[PDB]
Amino acid sequence: SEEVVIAGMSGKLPESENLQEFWANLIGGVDMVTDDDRRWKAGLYGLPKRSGKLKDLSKFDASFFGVHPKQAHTMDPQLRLLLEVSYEAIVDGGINPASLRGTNTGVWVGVSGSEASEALSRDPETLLGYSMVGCQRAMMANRLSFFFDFKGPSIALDTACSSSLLALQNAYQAIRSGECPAALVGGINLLLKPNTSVQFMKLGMLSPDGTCRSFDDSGSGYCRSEAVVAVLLTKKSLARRVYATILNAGTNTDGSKEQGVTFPSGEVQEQLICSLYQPAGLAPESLEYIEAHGTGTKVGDPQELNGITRSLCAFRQAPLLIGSTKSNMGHPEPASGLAALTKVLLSLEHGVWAPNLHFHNPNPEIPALLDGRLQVVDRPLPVRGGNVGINSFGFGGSNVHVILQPNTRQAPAPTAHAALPHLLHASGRTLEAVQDLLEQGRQHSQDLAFVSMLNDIAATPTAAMPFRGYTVLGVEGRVQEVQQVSTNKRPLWFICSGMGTQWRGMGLSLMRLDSFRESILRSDEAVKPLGVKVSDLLLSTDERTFDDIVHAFVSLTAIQIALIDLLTSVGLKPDGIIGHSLGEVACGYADGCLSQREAVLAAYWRGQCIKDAHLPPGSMAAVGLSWEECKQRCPAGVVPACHNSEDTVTISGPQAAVNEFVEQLKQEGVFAKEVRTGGLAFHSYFMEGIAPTLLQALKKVIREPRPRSARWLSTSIPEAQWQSSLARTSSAEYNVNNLVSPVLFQEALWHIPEHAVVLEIAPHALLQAVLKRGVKSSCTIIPLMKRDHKDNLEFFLTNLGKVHLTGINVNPNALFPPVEFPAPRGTPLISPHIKWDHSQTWDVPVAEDFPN
Ligand SMILES: *C(=O)CCCCCCC
Repeated sequence: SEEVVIAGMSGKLPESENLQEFWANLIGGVDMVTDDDRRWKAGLYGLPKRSGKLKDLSKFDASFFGVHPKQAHTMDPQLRLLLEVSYEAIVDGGINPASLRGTNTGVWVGVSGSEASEALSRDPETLLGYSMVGCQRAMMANRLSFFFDFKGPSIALDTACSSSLLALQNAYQAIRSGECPAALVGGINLLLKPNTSVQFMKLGMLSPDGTCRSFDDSGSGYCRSEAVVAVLLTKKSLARRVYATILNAGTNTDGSKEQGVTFPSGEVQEQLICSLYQPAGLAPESLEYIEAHGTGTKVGDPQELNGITRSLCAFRQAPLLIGSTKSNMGHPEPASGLAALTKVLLSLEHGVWAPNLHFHNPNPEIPALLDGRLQVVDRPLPVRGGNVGINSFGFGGSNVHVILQPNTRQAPAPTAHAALPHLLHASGRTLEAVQDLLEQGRQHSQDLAFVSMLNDIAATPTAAMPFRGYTVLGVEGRVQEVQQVSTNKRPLWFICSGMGTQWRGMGLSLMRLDSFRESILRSDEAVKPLGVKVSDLLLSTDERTFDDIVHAFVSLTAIQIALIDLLTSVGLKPDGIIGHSLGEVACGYADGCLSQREAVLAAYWRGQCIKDAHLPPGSMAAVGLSWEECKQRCPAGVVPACHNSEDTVTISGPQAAVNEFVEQLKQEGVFAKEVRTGGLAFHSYFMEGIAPTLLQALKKVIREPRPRSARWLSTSIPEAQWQSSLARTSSAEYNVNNLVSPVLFQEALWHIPEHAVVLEIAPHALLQAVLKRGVKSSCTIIPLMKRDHKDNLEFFLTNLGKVHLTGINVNPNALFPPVEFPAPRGTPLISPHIKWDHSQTWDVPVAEDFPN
């Protein structure tokens, strides 16, 4: 009573470096059996020249897997390959391995030989202990468990040829029962030692021509082959990708047989199949296809298919499609079950059955081939729908059978709201690793599930995946960056900018994201009573809307909250918050001191209370002087208002002594420009007369002032005084002090640590230059919006991209409506686009490392 699915798969098979190459060979009808000298001189000892072999055994990203080089040279290639294939298989499922660490996830590996362990133990004087650690069969599973921190069962099992499908049947049982949430299931087989082939030849088990002629009259033995295959199973609840569901699996053993231990009992094979179908409530009628063991043997093939005839065809009207992967690539012995499995799932994902090779004349000892009750797939056929069975048998008598219900979910009808641009992250071991995943994005941008899933696997520790990239999909250009990443952890700082960041139609672009639009609608709910709507102000044809002080104050705050609402939804929590002027209202909200209604109302009243009040005229100017040298050369009346950098400082004072300090300053050609303030001298004693009206209004808005965290640095209160009762809370008192006191901005930037990532939360990034000049060189500075820029959603995505690029983990899936998993059938494979760093080349045992 727990539904088990096949979530993810990867492999290397003969002439197939990954499952895309394997699929190309299958649907292409390319024989993957070869007669070159890769493993040993062809014909040696009178052996068949033909065998299925891997393109390469020498490559292993040793350092990603925490394997030191001395250890990698003395590790069974089986394991080196299975670590890579196992990683491949998990992420293929759209599952971040991190999510399975520390869980009771189990590992089961079919493996029948470590030829390598004999090779590397031959010379006592120069052998290495690490060779025990890298070749002992338990490790073919125990190493997987160790690397992935999987704490369920970790078991290497031998039932000869049925071993890997038995591993499937065990992982299945462990998940059906609740013992395990998930399970990695492996099959491995290599042909390093020729003496092993000689054994099989002399037993009469090998076709001289190296061909599994499955189901054919001339079947006279099998072709030995290599395989490395990994499959992730999960309970349905955890799945994103779902190739198929396991309706049922089981194993029996032939037991006693007159004919001998290695004669395959079709009667007992039949017993096994009969036990799994009607008794479990599954009709043979519901099978479209059976993957037979199909080794192409005088005895095996008739025993097997006559079994299939009596157990399944006997209770069917339609013919049963049958096939065997062994025709295509040979028998990879214990890996047979999982090789056969991948052929079945690739066929289903592509909507076409790959055909057998070598099916010329049917085996006349098999009635159901001659009367068409069993119909060999000898030519690509469309997948018409139905369950799938798979057989795997060992020479000792172990039988396994697995029923699959293929996943047939179609993707949903395209919507108008998804014509939005999307953002794709990727991490990687190499530049090519990232470029390839991002190229798969571009190619399949309309596939919501694929992109969603690629985003999930991008969140990775940076010591392991030192290259990151993003790209924006759904936009005219080629928005993409990729780079090396830091290692050291990178604190995230929010800077909420102040005034001068307003512009006509600001935030209209972002109103397509729902978290943003929903923040603006909440903000509108605060100021409905006070007779204004932020949505309508953003929507204003009218050029001078944000010339009204209340319109600007409520809207800049409203948007700063909406941006903080987006960042929060993609998982970004600030380590430090710094405000500038009006900024300190949003900072409050970021820091969780101000509710959203408090923050938005605070901004309205700060505005309304300045409108209503009669204040001594002053002016404000920006001047190319430092904090200090400005105080020196200042008239009386004129005060340094905003300490921005050591380059820029904003002054305030009376309209006369300012429009005289600009001119006396341009004699010396110095940066000096009076700013539009509607004739108010902010951050000075000219604002003192706002305190009575505003302190009352805010007292009624911020009823129960809440503590400010150590993460929010005041720019309104000097550091010396951060311990005061005023600075304790975002009080009505705090927000009045803000308007009449200087902005101690540079003073606070000093406190931003090394390697920090600094985001300017503002509808235009005014403070970029200032921030750069004010914070340490290490620190990365990132804007979120710019005025009159064609698409601001594209600019936001682009800049979220830049955050992911710093090694800070961002998951953009949350910006758009969630994908409904399981992912639709035919979502593209991820396993083939996981590139490694194969720069190094590792020892492989060779024929002469074994005796003669
Ligand atoms: C399948 O039953 C053939 C025998 C498996 C042993 C392979 C490795 C020694």
